[PDB]
Amino acid sequence: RNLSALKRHRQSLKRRLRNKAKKSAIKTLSKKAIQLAQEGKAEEALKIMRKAESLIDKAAKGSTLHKNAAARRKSRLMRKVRQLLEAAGAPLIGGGLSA
Amino acid sequence: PKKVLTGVVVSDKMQKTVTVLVERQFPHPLYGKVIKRSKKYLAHDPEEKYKLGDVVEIIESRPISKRKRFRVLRLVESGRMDLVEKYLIRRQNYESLSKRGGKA
Amino acid sequence: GRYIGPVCRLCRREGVKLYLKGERCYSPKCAMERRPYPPGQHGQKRARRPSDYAVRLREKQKLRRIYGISERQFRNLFEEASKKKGVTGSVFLGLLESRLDNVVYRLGFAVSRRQARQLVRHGHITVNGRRVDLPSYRVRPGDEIAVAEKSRNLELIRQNLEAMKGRKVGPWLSLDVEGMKGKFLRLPDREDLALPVNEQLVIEFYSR
Amino acid sequence: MVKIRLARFGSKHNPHYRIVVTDARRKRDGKYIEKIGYYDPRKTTPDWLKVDVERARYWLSVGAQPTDTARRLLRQAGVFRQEAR
RNA sequence: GUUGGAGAGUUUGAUCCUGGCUCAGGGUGAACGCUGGCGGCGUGCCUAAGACAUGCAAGUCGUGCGGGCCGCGGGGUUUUACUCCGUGGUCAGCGGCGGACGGGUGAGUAACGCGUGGGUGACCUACCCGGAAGAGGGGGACAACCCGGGGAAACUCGGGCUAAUCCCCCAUGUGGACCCGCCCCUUGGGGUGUGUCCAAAGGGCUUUGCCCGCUUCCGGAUGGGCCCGCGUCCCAUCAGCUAGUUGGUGGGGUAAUGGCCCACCAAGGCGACGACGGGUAGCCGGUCUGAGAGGAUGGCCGGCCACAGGGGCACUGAGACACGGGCCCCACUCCUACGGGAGGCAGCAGUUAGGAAUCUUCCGCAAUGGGCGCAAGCCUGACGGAGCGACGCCGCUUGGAGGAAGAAGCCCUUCGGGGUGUAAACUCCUGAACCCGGGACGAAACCCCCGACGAGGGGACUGACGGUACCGGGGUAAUAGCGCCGGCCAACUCCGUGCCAGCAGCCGCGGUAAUACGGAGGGCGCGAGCGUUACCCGGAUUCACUGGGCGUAAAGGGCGUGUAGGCGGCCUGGGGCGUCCCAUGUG
Ligand SMILES: [Mg+2]
Ligand SMILES: [Mg+2]
Ligand SMILES: [Mg+2]
Ligand SMILES: [Mg+2]
Ligand SMILES: [Mg+2]
Ligand SMILES: [Mg+2]
Ligand SMILES: [Mg+2]
Ligand SMILES: [Mg+2]
Ligand SMILES: [Mg+2]
Ligand SMILES: [Mg+2]
Ligand SMILES: [Mg+2]
Ligand SMILES: [Mg+2]
Ligand SMILES: [Mg+2]
Ligand SMILES: [Mg+2]
Ligand SMILES: [Mg+2]
Ligand SMILES: [Mg+2]
Ligand SMILES: [Mg+2]
Ligand SMILES: [Mg+2]
Ligand SMILES: [Mg+2]
Ligand SMILES: [Mg+2]
Ligand SMILES: [Mg+2]
Ligand SMILES: [Mg+2]
Ligand SMILES: [Mg+2]
Ligand SMILES: [Mg+2]
Ligand SMILES: [Mg+2]
Ligand SMILES: [Mg+2]
Ligand SMILES: [Mg+2]
Ligand SMILES: [Mg+2]
Ligand SMILES: [Mg+2]
Ligand SMILES: [Mg+2]
Ligand SMILES: [Mg+2]
Ligand SMILES: [Mg+2]
Ligand SMILES: [Mg+2]
Ligand SMILES: [Mg+2]
Ligand SMILES: [Mg+2]
Ligand SMILES: [Mg+2]
Ligand SMILES: [Mg+2]
Ligand SMILES: [Mg+2]
Ligand SMILES: [Zn+2]
Repeated sequence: RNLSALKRHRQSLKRRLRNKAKKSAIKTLSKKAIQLAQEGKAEEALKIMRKAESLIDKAAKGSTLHKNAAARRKSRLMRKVRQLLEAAGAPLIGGGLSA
Repeated sequence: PKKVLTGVVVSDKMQKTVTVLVERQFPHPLYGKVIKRSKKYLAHDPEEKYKLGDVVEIIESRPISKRKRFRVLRLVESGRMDLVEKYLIRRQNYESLSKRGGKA
Repeated sequence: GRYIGPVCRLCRREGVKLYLKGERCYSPKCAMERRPYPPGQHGQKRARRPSDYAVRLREKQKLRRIYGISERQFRNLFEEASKKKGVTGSVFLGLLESRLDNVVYRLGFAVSRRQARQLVRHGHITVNGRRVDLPSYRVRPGDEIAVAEKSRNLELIRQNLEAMKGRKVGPWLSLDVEGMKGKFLRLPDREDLALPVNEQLVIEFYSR
Repeated sequence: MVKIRLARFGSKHNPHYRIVVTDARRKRDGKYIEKIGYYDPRKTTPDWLKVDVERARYWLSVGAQPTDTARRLLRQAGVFRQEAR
């Protein structure tokens, strides 16, 4: 056995288990943004959107998503919420949204 | 210079897609008479404009589907069935030369 | 190595004197002088026609022996004149004379070519002022073939450095008798070298 | 990174070194991106070292790192010199 | 400098043409036999991608940080216990950067895999370079250590303490990201307007400033993914293939386009200019052959690919879907207490296997290259060299000058005589080997002081080859071996043998006069090599572009029709696809 090696797999484990916690937070959180987006609670969805959008960026400073890949998940959400609120009621906050 | 190709459409029968037949001439590697060999390029025509038998240019482009790597540049002439018949004559003839058979 | 054996018998093989026995080879001794006909059990009997290829080969062998270098590099010397820009017969010789073991034998310092070699092999020779044990040696125009002082007072050097007051060099050459020196003017011509070879016939063996 | 170093082109006991610009991780004697001179360490000639300064002076505005050996061979080429007052 | 092109043998009583088989020429990663003195430079599992024991082959930083241990030196006490600071030997850990580069072998693939040339407005990029700005405030974990349980072992389980450049929340945000808006450009490119979200970490010393770092941003360079244009072996005794198949809209996924992947809709896509299947092989720079045109080939060195016992898979990360990292199954080997676990050389070297054949368990990290480090340094089976192998090319010795009308012996003789043959014997000369001594280049850097940390200058360290190469002196005459000798093919006779024994590449020799078999003498060719066997090209205008042919010699379809395709008369003009020309980028 070669203790230079083993080191980096114990390493792995620990980041996987911080990278799991990171993503599997964002799914959850942003799914509960899509959700509040449906039935027009423009107040609350636009709250959840920004506490999504940041937990994005801080997984972008890191090594979970790339700037390229995190920017992606920002447009997935941001646009798709600006649009579920089409089929309902106008943006109260206008938090993570530019009129 | 994302390559530019002049060929004549020979397939309408698809969605926003179209098949084009581009041909080229050249001395035979060794034997060296001019020969002329051609190939068909599944082009992209979005708004659908160009029809079955048109004379077009194509350019290398951002891949659109599996076998779509060319958008259509412009039209050099319309109505040129002469070859579309010829290309179909070739496509037909495969009915013959089979070891199923060919009837009278 | 080199061929080493009964030399005056090729004085007679190809039927003319090859002055390789050396100072004896101007006698009424050198083998040829007595019995012209070439070697063994039959040498005296009637000789029939030589093949086109016979003759092709004879006149090659002569020039290979006569210059006292073995086949394998008699070749790379031919095939190095081919590869060189000018008359092939005439370049060839041109780099037989530039070899060290027949840079001596024409600069005087020896009796025959086989001898003349020994003096090269054995640390006896100066080339632009240095010691050269290398018969394979490309002597260029302007080179300085002399003798290292240490061997100078040797008889074999000197009885031979003697006789040179009765001969001359070869017009691509200055002999400095006393100073024990020698100078390579130019290459030769086929003008000079009057060998008993016909050289195109040599090349017609290195066409096949 | 981008680097400048030495690459072997002689044989046994007869090294002749080449000055090169090549990517760090590249094999020693491999497809370099630019030959900028030779260096003869057995020094058997009047010209046992050529460089050409003007390229290594593009190539460091570039940001290609020398070796030690190769560094020392450039100072000695003039590569790193300054003038005026 | 048009620099370059040899053919013969054999069908017949003979001759002319066709036509095959055959030989001469060069070529190797070679083997085999007889023989084998040397050195330099190459080069050496082509067979089982069969299986591998032992050692090494990737780690480094104490200047990211907290301790174990085993001491050593100094402190608080009058003396003990115990505790405080540093420090040395050391050992894992926490963290950073690397493990993807280097090396190996071509099993696999006929394929954007490789070569050539372009797109990327569809992309990332660590350490390095330049440019713009910034490090304020608060919180917590996991090891190490301690205490405890499972286990034959492998190792695994449990609760507690803690630091840091490790983890997280808040703020400032020069700038950047995303949503929507306009304005240039035009496939996702550049600007700007509101809302929204994100920064960081401290160690060292020449301590009031220099150094290695830190964070967000444009760019340089570097490397790289992905896409297209042409090039890319055979057999049609494989002709029809295709259902994620071809395309559409929505979606997921990636650094990125896209049936890549999913849902839903239309029914396409491909093919005789070889789709499909089967066979074979990594591709190229180049290498061999050849007058050229082509034919043959891709060990070594180098450029790209693909695997790491067979197969699938994801994590970490800028990067792989990772040889000496990870999860699962199978074959194989092995430990076992019959629960279970370990193991992967096609990295160097060796063993075993196989086979006609392929080597040392060498020295050293001095050079050069790479990783890490402020640095001294540390790891370096890359690599630098040595060993072994005539395996290959080249350099070299075995002597040379003199010597009989010509020893002996050996062979022929027409018995006069002819030949080995100036060869040997001795005469003289030189001095491989060996002996003595001296004895390298390859190596000046990093580092250290001056000087500014810069330019420049000065000092110091260091040789695995090696006591080699090479220089001075000394010195002995001092390995020859293979093929052939009827023709092609350089070389001729005696015996022995008698279609026997035997040679042979082709025709062929041998049935008592054998230039052919086995010996001798003599001869030709080569020489530390000469031969034989296998393969590549030439010969072979015997695949015929150069450069062929069908009346009888192998060959005109048994005759028409006509489709694809190939080809085309005279007069002028427009295009410039070909083809020519010049400049240029690439090779
Ligand atoms: Mg990741
Ligand atoms: Mg000596
Ligand atoms: Mg006959
Ligand atoms: Mg030839
Ligand atoms: Mg041969
Ligand atoms: Mg032997
Ligand atoms: Mg092998
Ligand atoms: Mg300590
Ligand atoms: Mg590799
Ligand atoms: Mg196939
Ligand atoms: Mg625990
Ligand atoms: Mg903030
Ligand atoms: Mg951090
Ligand atoms: Mg802190
Ligand atoms: Mg294969
Ligand atoms: Mg030819
Ligand atoms: Mg090939
Ligand atoms: Mg290689
Ligand atoms: Mg194996
Ligand atoms: Mg696998
Ligand atoms: Mg291994
Ligand atoms: Mg180094
Ligand atoms: Mg040897
Ligand atoms: Mg042998
Ligand atoms: Mg030799
Ligand atoms: Mg003699
Ligand atoms: Mg020196
Ligand atoms: Mg003859
Ligand atoms: Mg025989
Ligand atoms: Mg007889
Ligand atoms: Mg015989
Ligand atoms: Mg041919
Ligand atoms: Mg013919
Ligand atoms: Mg006939
Ligand atoms: Mg007929
Ligand atoms: Mg015409
Ligand atoms: Mg006209
Ligand atoms: Mg044109
Ligand atoms: Zn003579």
